[PDB]
Amino acid sequence: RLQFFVVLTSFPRFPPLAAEVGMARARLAQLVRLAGGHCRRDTLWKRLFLGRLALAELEELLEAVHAKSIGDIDPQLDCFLSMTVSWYQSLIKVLLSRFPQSCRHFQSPDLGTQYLVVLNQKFTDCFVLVFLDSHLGKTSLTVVFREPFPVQLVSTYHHLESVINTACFTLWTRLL
Amino acid sequence: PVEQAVLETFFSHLGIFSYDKAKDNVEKEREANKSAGGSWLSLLAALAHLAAAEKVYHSLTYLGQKDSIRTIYTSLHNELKKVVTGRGALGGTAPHVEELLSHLSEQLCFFVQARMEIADFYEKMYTLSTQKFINAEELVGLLDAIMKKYSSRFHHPILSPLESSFQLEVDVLCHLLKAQAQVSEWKFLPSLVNLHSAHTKLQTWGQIFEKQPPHLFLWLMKLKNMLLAKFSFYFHEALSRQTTASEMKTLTAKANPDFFGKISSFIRKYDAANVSLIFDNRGSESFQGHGYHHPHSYREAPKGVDQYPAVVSLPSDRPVMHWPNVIMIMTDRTSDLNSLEKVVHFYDDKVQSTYFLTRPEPHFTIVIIFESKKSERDSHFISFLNEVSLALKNPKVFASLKPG
Repeated sequence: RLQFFVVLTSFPRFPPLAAEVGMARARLAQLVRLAGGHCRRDTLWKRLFLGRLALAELEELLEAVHAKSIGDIDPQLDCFLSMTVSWYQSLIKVLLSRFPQSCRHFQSPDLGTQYLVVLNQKFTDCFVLVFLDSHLGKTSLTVVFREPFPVQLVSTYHHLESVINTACFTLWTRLL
Repeated sequence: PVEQAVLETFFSHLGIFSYDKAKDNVEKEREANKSAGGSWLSLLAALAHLAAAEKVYHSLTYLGQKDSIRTIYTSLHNELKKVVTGRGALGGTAPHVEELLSHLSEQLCFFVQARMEIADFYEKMYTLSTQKFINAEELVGLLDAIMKKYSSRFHHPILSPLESSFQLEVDVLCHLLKAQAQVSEWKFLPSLVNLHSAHTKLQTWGQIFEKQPPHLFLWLMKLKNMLLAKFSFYFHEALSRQTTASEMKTLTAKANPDFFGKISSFIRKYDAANVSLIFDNRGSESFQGHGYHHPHSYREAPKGVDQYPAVVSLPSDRPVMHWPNVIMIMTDRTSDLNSLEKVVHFYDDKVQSTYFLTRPEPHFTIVIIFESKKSERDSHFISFLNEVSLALKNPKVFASLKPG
Protein backbone atom coordinates (compact mmCIF):
# COMPACT_ATOMS: atom_id res chain seq x y z
CA ARG A 1 0.00 0.00 0.00
CA LEU A 2 1.60 3.23 -1.20
CA GLN A 3 0.42 6.84 -1.29
CA PHE A 4 1.54 9.05 -4.18
CA PHE A 5 1.16 12.80 -4.73
CA VAL A 6 1.23 14.56 -8.11
CA VAL A 7 1.97 18.28 -8.42
CA LEU A 8 1.94 20.51 -11.49
CA THR A 9 3.79 23.81 -11.09
CA SER A 10 5.13 26.48 -13.45
CA PHE A 11 2.01 35.47 -9.73
CA PRO A 12 -1.72 34.69 -9.65
CA ARG A 13 -3.74 35.75 -12.67
CA PHE A 14 -7.62 19.90 -14.94
CA PRO A 15 -7.54 17.63 -18.00
CA PRO A 16 -3.73 17.87 -18.11
CA LEU A 17 -3.71 16.98 -14.41
CA ALA A 18 -5.83 13.88 -15.05
CA ALA A 19 -3.69 12.85 -18.02
CA GLU A 20 -0.48 13.24 -16.01
CA VAL A 21 -2.02 11.32 -13.10
CA GLY A 22 -2.96 8.44 -15.39
CA MET A 23 0.42 8.32 -17.12
CA ALA A 24 2.24 8.40 -13.79
CA ARG A 25 0.01 5.64 -12.41
CA ALA A 26 0.68 3.44 -15.43
CA ARG A 27 4.43 4.08 -15.28
CA LEU A 28 4.66 3.33 -11.56
CA ALA A 29 2.54 0.20 -11.94
CA GLN A 30 4.72 -1.21 -14.72
CA LEU A 31 7.88 -0.25 -12.82
CA VAL A 32 6.59 -2.00 -9.69
CA ARG A 33 5.79 -5.11 -11.72
CA LEU A 34 9.24 -5.12 -13.32
CA ALA A 35 10.97 -4.59 -9.97
CA GLY A 36 8.97 -7.43 -8.42
CA GLY A 37 9.86 -9.72 -11.31
CA HIS A 38 13.54 -8.76 -11.13
CA CYS A 39 14.14 -8.81 -7.36
CA ARG A 40 13.37 -12.53 -7.21
CA ARG A 41 16.33 -13.24 -9.49
CA ASP A 42 18.70 -11.24 -7.28
CA THR A 43 17.41 -12.82 -4.07
CA LEU A 44 17.69 -16.35 -5.48
CA TRP A 45 21.19 -15.57 -6.74
CA LYS A 46 22.20 -14.33 -3.29
CA ARG A 47 20.76 -17.46 -1.68
CA LEU A 48 22.53 -19.75 -4.16
CA PHE A 49 25.88 -17.99 -3.75
CA LEU A 50 25.52 -18.34 0.03
CA GLY A 51 22.34 -23.87 0.53
CA ARG A 52 18.64 -24.69 0.11
CA LEU A 53 18.99 -24.29 -3.67
CA ALA A 54 16.25 -26.51 -5.07
CA LEU A 55 17.30 -28.20 -8.31
CA ALA A 56 13.85 -27.80 -9.87
CA GLU A 57 13.86 -24.15 -8.73
CA LEU A 58 17.34 -23.11 -9.87
CA GLU A 59 16.14 -23.62 -13.46
CA GLU A 60 14.11 -20.41 -13.08
CA LEU A 61 17.29 -18.35 -12.76
CA LEU A 62 18.71 -20.01 -15.87
CA GLU A 63 15.53 -19.13 -17.74
CA ALA A 64 15.80 -15.55 -16.49
CA VAL A 65 19.56 -15.16 -16.91
CA HIS A 66 21.02 -14.85 -20.41
CA ALA A 67 23.87 -17.34 -20.21
CA LYS A 68 26.30 -17.51 -23.13
CA SER A 69 27.47 -20.75 -24.71
CA ILE A 70 31.17 -21.55 -24.94
CA GLY A 71 31.02 -21.67 -28.74
CA ASP A 72 29.77 -18.09 -28.88
CA ILE A 73 32.49 -16.50 -26.75
CA ASP A 74 35.53 -18.10 -28.37
CA PRO A 75 36.04 -20.30 -31.45
CA GLN A 76 39.29 -21.87 -30.23
CA LEU A 77 37.23 -23.61 -27.54
CA ASP A 78 34.88 -25.11 -30.13
CA CYS A 79 36.34 -28.61 -30.46
CA PHE A 80 34.94 -29.33 -26.99
CA LEU A 81 31.54 -29.31 -28.70
CA SER A 82 32.55 -32.68 -30.17
CA MET A 83 33.44 -34.28 -26.82
CA THR A 84 31.29 -37.27 -25.93
CA VAL A 85 28.92 -37.38 -22.97
CA SER A 86 31.22 -39.82 -21.16
CA TRP A 87 33.95 -37.19 -21.37
CA TYR A 88 31.62 -34.81 -19.54
CA GLN A 89 30.92 -37.50 -16.94
CA SER A 90 34.67 -37.94 -16.42
CA LEU A 91 35.11 -34.17 -16.12
CA ILE A 92 32.29 -33.92 -13.57
CA LYS A 93 33.70 -36.80 -11.53
CA VAL A 94 37.20 -35.31 -11.59
CA LEU A 95 36.26 -31.81 -10.51
CA LEU A 96 33.72 -32.97 -7.93
CA SER A 97 36.29 -35.33 -6.40
CA ARG A 98 39.13 -32.81 -6.40
CA PHE A 99 37.74 -29.30 -6.17
CA PRO A 100 36.66 -27.67 -2.88
CA GLN A 101 33.33 -26.05 -1.96
CA SER A 102 33.76 -23.64 -4.89
CA CYS A 103 31.79 -26.20 -6.94
CA ARG A 104 28.06 -26.58 -6.30
CA HIS A 105 25.63 -29.32 -7.27
CA PHE A 106 22.26 -29.48 -9.00
CA GLN A 107 20.97 -32.85 -10.22
CA SER A 108 17.62 -33.88 -11.63
CA PRO A 109 16.34 -36.65 -9.30
CA ASP A 110 14.97 -39.18 -11.80
CA LEU A 111 16.37 -39.95 -15.27
CA GLY A 112 17.46 -36.34 -15.68
CA THR A 113 20.49 -34.11 -15.97
CA GLN A 114 23.03 -32.90 -13.41
CA TYR A 115 24.73 -29.54 -12.86
CA LEU A 116 28.10 -29.24 -11.12
CA VAL A 117 28.59 -25.51 -11.68
CA VAL A 118 31.78 -23.84 -10.45
CA LEU A 119 31.91 -20.13 -9.63
CA ASN A 120 34.81 -18.19 -8.18
CA GLN A 121 34.31 -17.16 -4.56
CA LYS A 122 34.64 -13.49 -5.59
CA PHE A 123 33.61 -13.39 -9.27
CA THR A 124 29.93 -12.58 -8.82
CA ASP A 125 27.34 -12.80 -11.60
CA CYS A 126 29.71 -14.62 -13.95
CA PHE A 127 29.60 -18.38 -13.48
CA VAL A 128 30.25 -21.60 -15.40
CA LEU A 129 27.54 -24.23 -15.85
CA VAL A 130 27.76 -27.83 -17.06
CA PHE A 131 24.71 -29.26 -18.82
CA LEU A 132 24.76 -33.07 -18.93
CA ASP A 133 21.54 -34.78 -20.04
CA SER A 134 22.43 -38.25 -21.33
CA HIS A 135 18.73 -39.12 -21.68
CA LEU A 136 18.16 -36.30 -24.17
CA GLY A 137 21.66 -36.56 -25.62
CA LYS A 138 22.20 -32.87 -24.88
CA THR A 139 25.43 -31.63 -23.30
CA SER A 140 26.04 -27.89 -23.10
CA LEU A 141 28.69 -25.63 -21.59
CA THR A 142 27.56 -22.04 -21.07
CA VAL A 143 28.91 -19.03 -19.20
CA VAL A 144 26.19 -17.60 -16.95
CA PHE A 145 26.33 -14.03 -15.66
CA ARG A 146 23.59 -12.57 -13.48
CA GLU A 147 23.36 -9.33 -15.48
CA PRO A 148 23.17 -8.52 -19.22
CA PHE A 149 26.75 -8.14 -20.41
CA PRO A 150 27.49 -5.31 -22.88
CA VAL A 151 30.97 -6.80 -23.46
CA GLN A 152 34.27 -7.67 -15.63
CA LEU A 153 35.71 -9.64 -18.54
CA VAL A 154 39.09 -9.74 -16.78
CA SER A 155 37.68 -11.76 -13.88
CA THR A 156 35.32 -13.55 -16.28
CA TYR A 157 38.28 -14.90 -18.26
CA HIS A 158 40.20 -15.50 -15.03
CA HIS A 159 38.11 -18.38 -13.70
CA LEU A 160 37.22 -19.36 -17.27
CA GLU A 161 40.87 -20.23 -17.81
CA SER A 162 40.97 -21.81 -14.35
CA VAL A 163 38.01 -23.99 -15.33
CA ILE A 164 39.14 -24.88 -18.86
CA ASN A 165 42.45 -26.04 -17.35
CA THR A 166 40.73 -29.09 -15.86
CA ALA A 167 38.88 -29.80 -19.11
CA CYS A 168 42.18 -30.38 -20.92
CA PHE A 169 43.44 -32.28 -17.87
CA THR A 170 40.53 -34.70 -18.16
CA LEU A 171 41.10 -34.91 -21.92
CA TRP A 172 44.82 -35.53 -21.35
CA THR A 173 44.04 -38.46 -19.05
CA ARG A 174 41.72 -39.98 -21.65
CA LEU A 175 44.48 -39.44 -24.23
CA LEU A 176 46.99 -41.31 -22.03
CA PRO B 1 23.98 -54.07 -62.81
CA VAL B 2 25.26 -57.64 -62.41
CA GLU B 3 28.86 -56.55 -61.70
CA GLN B 4 27.59 -54.52 -58.73
CA ALA B 5 28.23 -57.48 -56.42
CA VAL B 6 31.81 -57.88 -57.69
CA LEU B 7 32.46 -54.15 -57.29
CA GLU B 8 30.95 -54.10 -53.78
CA THR B 9 33.23 -56.99 -52.87
CA PHE B 10 36.46 -55.53 -54.30
CA PHE B 11 35.75 -52.05 -52.97
CA SER B 12 34.59 -52.26 -49.32
CA HIS B 13 36.83 -55.31 -49.02
CA LEU B 14 40.05 -53.48 -49.90
CA GLY B 15 39.26 -50.89 -47.21
CA ILE B 16 39.82 -53.32 -44.32
CA PHE B 17 43.45 -53.81 -45.41
CA SER B 18 42.46 -57.07 -47.14
CA TYR B 19 43.71 -57.37 -50.71
CA ASP B 20 44.33 -60.98 -51.75
CA LYS B 21 40.76 -62.22 -51.22
CA ALA B 22 39.55 -59.74 -53.86
CA LYS B 23 42.61 -59.74 -56.13
CA ASP B 24 42.08 -63.49 -56.54
CA ASN B 25 38.43 -63.17 -57.62
CA VAL B 26 39.06 -60.07 -59.77
CA GLU B 27 40.49 -62.35 -62.46
CA LYS B 28 37.97 -65.09 -61.66
CA GLU B 29 34.96 -62.83 -62.33
CA ARG B 30 36.31 -62.28 -65.86
CA GLU B 31 37.79 -65.72 -66.60
CA ALA B 32 34.92 -67.93 -65.40
CA ASN B 33 32.66 -66.27 -67.99
CA LYS B 34 34.95 -66.10 -71.01
CA SER B 35 32.35 -64.25 -73.08
CA ALA B 36 32.01 -60.62 -71.99
CA GLY B 37 31.77 -57.10 -73.37
CA GLY B 38 32.70 -53.50 -72.80
CA SER B 39 35.34 -53.22 -70.09
CA TRP B 40 34.18 -56.31 -68.17
CA LEU B 41 37.64 -57.92 -68.39
CA SER B 42 40.19 -55.14 -68.80
CA LEU B 43 38.64 -53.37 -65.81
CA LEU B 44 38.93 -56.55 -63.73
CA ALA B 45 42.57 -57.04 -64.73
CA ALA B 46 43.32 -53.40 -63.90
CA LEU B 47 41.52 -53.85 -60.57
CA ALA B 48 43.68 -56.85 -59.67
CA HIS B 49 46.79 -54.94 -60.74
CA LEU B 50 45.71 -51.95 -58.63
CA ALA B 51 45.13 -54.22 -55.63
CA ALA B 52 48.67 -55.58 -56.02
CA ALA B 53 50.02 -52.05 -56.48
CA GLU B 54 48.29 -50.82 -53.32
CA LYS B 55 49.63 -53.85 -51.44
CA VAL B 56 53.15 -52.92 -52.54
CA TYR B 57 52.36 -49.30 -51.61
CA HIS B 58 51.33 -50.23 -48.06
CA SER B 59 54.34 -52.54 -47.80
CA LEU B 60 56.54 -49.40 -47.39
CA THR B 61 59.53 -51.47 -48.54
CA TYR B 62 60.22 -49.22 -51.56
CA LEU B 63 62.14 -46.49 -49.70
CA GLY B 64 65.51 -45.37 -51.02
CA GLN B 65 66.26 -48.44 -53.15
CA LYS B 66 69.70 -47.21 -54.17
CA ASP B 67 61.09 -50.52 -59.88
CA SER B 68 59.27 -47.95 -57.75
CA ILE B 69 55.70 -47.17 -56.75
CA ARG B 70 55.71 -44.38 -59.34
CA THR B 71 56.75 -46.92 -61.98
CA ILE B 72 53.92 -49.27 -61.01
CA TYR B 73 51.34 -46.47 -60.83
CA THR B 74 52.31 -44.89 -64.17
CA SER B 75 50.67 -47.82 -65.97
CA LEU B 76 47.90 -48.04 -63.35
CA HIS B 77 46.14 -44.99 -64.79
CA ASN B 78 46.53 -46.32 -68.34
CA GLU B 79 45.14 -49.74 -67.39
CA LEU B 80 41.87 -48.03 -66.46
CA LYS B 81 41.89 -45.33 -69.14
CA LYS B 82 42.22 -47.87 -71.96
CA VAL B 83 39.20 -49.79 -70.66
CA VAL B 84 37.25 -46.54 -70.16
CA THR B 85 37.12 -45.49 -73.81
CA GLY B 86 34.57 -44.99 -76.56
CA ARG B 87 34.26 -48.69 -77.40
CA GLY B 88 31.30 -48.43 -79.75
CA ALA B 89 30.98 -52.10 -80.65
CA LEU B 90 32.78 -55.49 -80.77
CA GLY B 91 32.25 -55.78 -77.01
CA GLY B 92 28.78 -55.50 -75.56
CA THR B 93 27.54 -55.31 -71.98
CA ALA B 94 24.50 -52.98 -72.15
CA PRO B 95 23.74 -49.84 -74.20
CA HIS B 96 22.89 -47.93 -71.02
CA VAL B 97 25.98 -48.53 -68.82
CA GLU B 98 28.50 -50.02 -71.27
CA GLU B 99 31.47 -48.05 -69.95
CA LEU B 100 29.66 -46.75 -66.84
CA LEU B 101 32.92 -47.12 -64.89
CA SER B 102 34.57 -44.35 -67.02
CA HIS B 103 33.98 -41.83 -64.22
CA LEU B 104 35.17 -44.42 -61.69
CA SER B 105 38.32 -45.01 -63.76
CA GLU B 106 39.05 -41.28 -63.91
CA GLN B 107 38.51 -41.14 -60.15
CA LEU B 108 40.87 -44.09 -59.68
CA CYS B 109 43.48 -42.41 -61.88
CA PHE B 110 43.22 -39.30 -59.70
CA PHE B 111 43.53 -41.51 -56.61
CA VAL B 112 46.60 -43.16 -58.16
CA GLN B 113 48.11 -39.72 -58.72
CA ALA B 114 47.38 -38.86 -55.08
CA ARG B 115 49.01 -42.11 -53.96
CA MET B 116 52.08 -41.45 -56.11
CA GLU B 117 52.53 -37.90 -54.82
CA ILE B 118 52.01 -39.06 -51.23
CA ALA B 119 54.65 -41.74 -51.79
CA ASP B 120 57.00 -39.08 -53.17
CA PHE B 121 56.31 -36.85 -50.16
CA TYR B 122 56.95 -39.79 -47.82
CA GLU B 123 60.21 -40.60 -49.62
CA LYS B 124 61.32 -36.98 -49.29
CA MET B 125 60.44 -37.17 -45.60
CA TYR B 126 62.58 -40.34 -45.31
CA THR B 127 65.40 -38.43 -47.00
CA LEU B 128 65.01 -35.70 -44.37
CA SER B 129 65.08 -38.42 -41.69
CA THR B 130 68.90 -38.46 -41.56
CA GLN B 131 68.87 -34.76 -40.64
CA LYS B 132 69.57 -33.81 -37.03
CA PHE B 133 66.33 -31.81 -36.80
CA ILE B 134 63.62 -31.49 -39.46
CA ASN B 135 61.16 -28.61 -39.39
CA ALA B 136 57.43 -29.30 -39.60
CA GLU B 137 55.67 -26.14 -40.82
CA GLU B 138 56.84 -26.45 -44.43
CA LEU B 139 55.95 -30.15 -44.49
CA VAL B 140 52.54 -29.19 -43.09
CA GLY B 141 52.13 -26.66 -45.88
CA LEU B 142 53.10 -29.22 -48.51
CA LEU B 143 50.66 -31.75 -47.07
CA ASP B 144 47.90 -29.13 -47.06
CA ALA B 145 48.73 -28.41 -50.70
CA ILE B 146 48.28 -32.13 -51.34
CA MET B 147 44.96 -31.94 -49.46
CA LYS B 148 43.73 -29.08 -51.64
CA LYS B 149 44.99 -30.76 -54.81
CA TYR B 150 43.29 -34.09 -54.03
CA SER B 151 40.06 -33.11 -52.24
CA SER B 152 36.59 -34.08 -53.47
CA ARG B 153 37.29 -34.91 -57.11
CA PHE B 154 37.14 -38.71 -57.18
CA HIS B 155 34.18 -39.78 -55.01
CA HIS B 156 31.54 -42.20 -56.25
CA PRO B 157 29.48 -44.32 -53.79
CA ILE B 158 31.54 -47.48 -54.33
CA LEU B 159 34.71 -45.45 -53.64
CA SER B 160 33.44 -44.22 -50.26
CA PRO B 161 35.59 -46.65 -48.16
CA LEU B 162 38.89 -45.88 -49.89
CA GLU B 163 38.22 -42.14 -50.00
CA SER B 164 37.72 -42.27 -46.25
CA SER B 165 40.52 -44.67 -45.32
CA PHE B 166 43.30 -42.93 -47.24
CA GLN B 167 42.01 -39.53 -46.12
CA LEU B 168 41.92 -40.69 -42.50
CA GLU B 169 45.59 -41.63 -42.42
CA VAL B 170 46.56 -38.46 -44.25
CA ASP B 171 44.72 -36.15 -41.90
CA VAL B 172 46.12 -38.18 -39.01
CA LEU B 173 49.56 -37.35 -40.37
CA CYS B 174 48.44 -33.73 -40.57
CA HIS B 175 47.28 -33.90 -36.96
CA LEU B 176 50.63 -35.50 -36.18
CA LEU B 177 52.63 -33.03 -38.25
CA LYS B 178 51.01 -29.92 -36.80
CA ALA B 179 51.43 -31.53 -33.39
CA GLN B 180 55.10 -32.08 -34.16
CA ALA B 181 55.24 -28.38 -34.94
CA GLN B 182 53.05 -27.41 -31.99
CA VAL B 183 55.06 -29.63 -29.65
CA SER B 184 58.24 -28.10 -31.07
CA GLU B 185 56.65 -24.64 -30.82
CA TRP B 186 55.46 -25.42 -27.25
CA LYS B 187 51.86 -24.92 -28.41
CA PHE B 188 50.19 -26.83 -25.59
CA LEU B 189 46.50 -26.61 -26.52
CA PRO B 190 46.86 -26.96 -30.34
CA SER B 191 49.20 -29.92 -29.92
CA LEU B 192 46.80 -31.61 -27.50
CA VAL B 193 43.89 -30.96 -29.87
CA ASN B 194 45.80 -32.41 -32.82
CA LEU B 195 46.87 -35.42 -30.74
CA HIS B 196 43.29 -36.15 -29.69
CA SER B 197 41.99 -35.74 -33.24
CA ALA B 198 44.66 -38.06 -34.64
CA HIS B 199 44.02 -40.65 -31.92
CA THR B 200 40.27 -40.56 -32.57
CA LYS B 201 40.71 -40.88 -36.33
CA LEU B 202 43.19 -43.74 -35.87
CA GLN B 203 40.75 -45.56 -33.56
CA THR B 204 38.62 -45.76 -36.71
CA TRP B 205 41.17 -46.20 -39.50
CA GLY B 206 43.13 -48.99 -37.81
CA GLN B 207 40.20 -51.19 -36.77
CA ILE B 208 40.43 -54.06 -39.25
CA PHE B 209 42.60 -56.39 -37.14
CA GLU B 210 39.58 -57.60 -35.13
CA LYS B 211 36.51 -57.21 -37.37
CA GLN B 212 48.72 -58.56 -39.89
CA PRO B 213 48.36 -54.78 -40.06
CA PRO B 214 50.74 -53.03 -42.47
CA HIS B 215 54.00 -51.30 -41.55
CA LEU B 216 52.60 -47.76 -41.69
CA PHE B 217 50.16 -48.74 -38.92
CA LEU B 218 52.80 -49.66 -36.34
CA TRP B 219 54.91 -46.73 -37.56
CA LEU B 220 52.09 -44.28 -36.86
CA MET B 221 51.45 -45.77 -33.42
CA LYS B 222 55.18 -45.43 -32.69
CA LEU B 223 55.12 -41.80 -33.84
CA LYS B 224 52.01 -41.08 -31.76
CA ASN B 225 53.54 -42.68 -28.66
CA MET B 226 56.72 -40.64 -29.06
CA LEU B 227 54.67 -37.48 -29.61
CA LEU B 228 52.55 -38.01 -26.49
CA ALA B 229 55.59 -38.85 -24.37
CA LYS B 230 57.22 -35.63 -25.59
CA PHE B 231 54.00 -33.76 -24.78
CA SER B 232 53.93 -35.22 -21.26
CA PHE B 233 57.57 -34.37 -20.60
CA TYR B 234 57.40 -30.85 -22.05
CA PHE B 235 54.05 -30.02 -20.40
CA HIS B 236 54.36 -31.57 -16.96
CA GLU B 237 54.48 -28.80 -14.35
CA ALA B 238 51.08 -27.32 -15.22
CA LEU B 239 49.32 -30.70 -15.17
CA SER B 240 51.18 -31.67 -11.99
CA ARG B 241 49.22 -28.96 -10.15
CA GLN B 242 45.80 -30.57 -10.72
CA THR B 243 46.85 -33.87 -9.14
CA THR B 244 48.66 -35.36 -6.16
CA ALA B 245 52.28 -36.50 -5.88
CA SER B 246 51.31 -40.07 -6.85
CA GLU B 247 48.62 -39.83 -9.53
CA MET B 248 51.05 -37.91 -11.74
CA LYS B 249 53.62 -40.65 -11.18
CA THR B 250 51.11 -43.31 -12.25
CA LEU B 251 50.08 -41.28 -15.30
CA THR B 252 53.68 -40.61 -16.38
CA ALA B 253 54.84 -44.19 -15.70
CA LYS B 254 52.83 -45.44 -18.70
CA ALA B 255 53.89 -43.37 -21.73
CA ASN B 256 57.11 -44.32 -23.49
CA PRO B 257 59.69 -42.87 -23.89
CA ASP B 258 59.26 -42.46 -20.11
CA PHE B 259 61.24 -39.24 -19.76
CA PHE B 260 59.90 -38.55 -16.27
CA GLY B 261 60.66 -42.06 -15.04
CA LYS B 262 64.19 -42.02 -16.42
CA ILE B 263 64.84 -38.56 -14.95
CA SER B 264 63.54 -39.62 -11.53
CA SER B 265 65.64 -42.80 -11.61
CA PHE B 266 68.78 -40.94 -12.74
CA ILE B 267 68.50 -38.01 -10.30
CA ARG B 268 69.75 -40.17 -7.42
CA LYS B 269 72.52 -41.67 -9.59
CA TYR B 270 74.67 -38.64 -8.70
CA ASP B 271 72.62 -36.85 -5.98
CA ALA B 272 72.42 -33.83 -8.27
CA ALA B 273 70.85 -30.49 -7.31
CA ASN B 274 68.61 -29.55 -10.26
CA VAL B 275 67.28 -30.87 -13.56
CA SER B 276 65.66 -28.21 -15.73
CA LEU B 277 64.66 -27.94 -19.38
CA ILE B 278 64.93 -24.45 -20.87
CA PHE B 279 62.79 -23.31 -23.80
CA ASP B 280 64.26 -20.76 -26.21
CA ASN B 281 61.10 -18.71 -26.80
CA ARG B 282 62.84 -15.62 -28.19
CA GLY B 283 61.21 -13.96 -31.18
CA SER B 284 57.67 -14.34 -29.81
CA GLU B 285 55.53 -12.41 -27.35
CA SER B 286 52.52 -14.73 -26.93
CA PHE B 287 54.17 -16.33 -23.89
CA GLN B 288 52.37 -15.61 -20.61
CA GLY B 289 52.67 -18.72 -18.43
CA HIS B 290 52.30 -22.48 -18.12
CA GLY B 291 48.66 -23.08 -19.03
CA TYR B 292 45.93 -21.53 -21.14
CA HIS B 293 44.61 -17.97 -21.25
CA HIS B 294 41.98 -16.18 -23.29
CA PRO B 295 43.39 -15.08 -26.69
CA HIS B 296 42.95 -11.32 -26.21
CA SER B 297 44.55 -11.15 -22.77
CA TYR B 298 47.01 -8.29 -22.29
CA ARG B 299 50.32 -9.44 -20.78
CA GLU B 300 53.92 -8.29 -20.40
CA ALA B 301 57.03 -9.28 -22.38
CA PRO B 302 60.05 -11.40 -21.44
CA LYS B 303 63.32 -9.73 -20.49
CA GLY B 304 66.65 -11.23 -19.47
CA VAL B 305 66.41 -14.24 -17.15
CA ASP B 306 62.72 -14.69 -18.00
CA GLN B 307 63.87 -15.11 -21.61
CA TYR B 308 65.19 -18.54 -20.55
CA PRO B 309 62.82 -20.19 -18.05
CA ALA B 310 62.99 -23.50 -16.20
CA VAL B 311 59.56 -24.86 -17.08
CA VAL B 312 60.06 -28.44 -15.85
CA SER B 313 62.52 -27.70 -13.04
CA LEU B 314 62.94 -30.64 -10.67
CA PRO B 315 62.98 -32.05 -8.03
CA SER B 316 61.96 -28.97 -6.00
CA ASP B 317 62.54 -25.73 -7.94
CA ARG B 318 65.04 -23.86 -10.08
CA PRO B 319 67.90 -22.25 -8.12
CA VAL B 320 67.93 -18.47 -7.83
CA MET B 321 71.53 -18.25 -6.57
CA HIS B 322 73.32 -20.32 -9.24
CA TRP B 323 71.06 -19.40 -12.20
CA PRO B 324 73.34 -16.46 -13.17
CA ASN B 325 76.27 -18.88 -13.51
CA VAL B 326 74.39 -21.05 -16.05
CA ILE B 327 72.25 -18.46 -17.85
CA MET B 328 75.17 -16.79 -19.65
CA ILE B 329 76.58 -19.97 -21.27
CA MET B 330 73.54 -20.36 -23.55
CA THR B 331 75.25 -18.11 -26.12
CA ASP B 332 78.97 -18.10 -25.23
CA ARG B 333 80.11 -21.65 -26.09
CA THR B 334 76.74 -22.65 -27.60
CA SER B 335 78.32 -23.15 -31.05
CA ASP B 336 78.82 -26.84 -30.23
CA LEU B 337 75.38 -26.95 -28.60
CA ASN B 338 73.91 -25.72 -31.88
CA SER B 339 75.18 -28.97 -33.41
CA LEU B 340 72.68 -30.68 -31.06
CA GLU B 341 75.43 -33.08 -29.99
CA LYS B 342 77.85 -31.55 -27.48
CA VAL B 343 77.77 -31.53 -23.67
CA VAL B 344 79.11 -28.72 -21.49
CA HIS B 345 81.17 -29.02 -18.31
CA PHE B 346 81.73 -26.38 -15.65
CA TYR B 347 83.42 -25.85 -12.29
CA ASP B 348 83.23 -23.07 -9.71
CA ASP B 349 85.46 -21.86 -6.86
CA LYS B 350 84.41 -22.77 -3.30
CA VAL B 351 81.32 -24.25 -4.99
CA GLN B 352 80.62 -27.36 -7.07
CA SER B 353 78.02 -25.90 -9.43
CA THR B 354 78.64 -27.82 -12.67
CA TYR B 355 76.04 -27.68 -15.43
CA PHE B 356 75.77 -29.89 -18.49
CA LEU B 357 74.06 -28.98 -21.75
CA THR B 358 72.11 -30.88 -24.39
CA ARG B 359 70.19 -29.33 -27.30
CA PRO B 360 67.66 -31.79 -28.78
CA GLU B 361 65.92 -28.90 -30.56
CA PRO B 362 66.98 -25.32 -31.40
CA HIS B 363 64.36 -23.99 -28.96
CA PHE B 364 64.96 -26.62 -26.25
CA THR B 365 67.86 -27.45 -23.96
CA ILE B 366 68.73 -29.54 -20.90
CA VAL B 367 70.99 -27.85 -18.35
CA ILE B 368 71.33 -30.56 -15.65
CA ILE B 369 73.09 -29.15 -12.55
CA PHE B 370 75.45 -31.18 -10.37
CA GLU B 371 77.14 -30.27 -7.10
CA SER B 372 80.21 -32.49 -7.47
CA LYS B 373 83.69 -32.05 -8.92
CA LYS B 374 85.27 -35.49 -8.49
CA SER B 375 85.32 -37.45 -11.75
CA GLU B 376 82.45 -36.09 -13.94
CA ARG B 377 80.42 -39.28 -13.21
CA ASP B 378 82.47 -41.27 -15.76
CA SER B 379 80.98 -39.27 -18.67
CA HIS B 380 77.66 -41.06 -18.15
CA PHE B 381 75.82 -37.73 -18.10
CA ILE B 382 77.02 -36.98 -21.64
CA SER B 383 75.76 -40.34 -22.92
CA PHE B 384 72.44 -39.89 -21.11
CA LEU B 385 72.03 -36.41 -22.61
CA ASN B 386 72.85 -37.72 -26.09
CA GLU B 387 70.28 -40.50 -25.69
CA VAL B 388 67.69 -37.98 -24.47
CA SER B 389 68.41 -35.71 -27.45
CA LEU B 390 68.10 -38.63 -29.87
CA ALA B 391 64.82 -39.76 -28.29
CA LEU B 392 63.37 -36.23 -28.39
CA LYS B 393 64.38 -35.90 -32.04
CA ASN B 394 63.19 -39.51 -32.44
CA PRO B 395 64.81 -40.10 -35.86
CA LYS B 396 64.90 -43.83 -35.13
CA VAL B 397 61.23 -44.08 -36.11
CA PHE B 398 61.79 -42.09 -39.30
CA ALA B 399 64.68 -44.41 -40.17
CA SER B 400 62.38 -47.36 -39.40
CA LEU B 401 59.95 -45.86 -41.92
CA LYS B 402 61.29 -48.68 -44.08
CA PRO B 403 60.24 -52.08 -42.70
CA GLY B 404 62.80 -53.84 -40.53
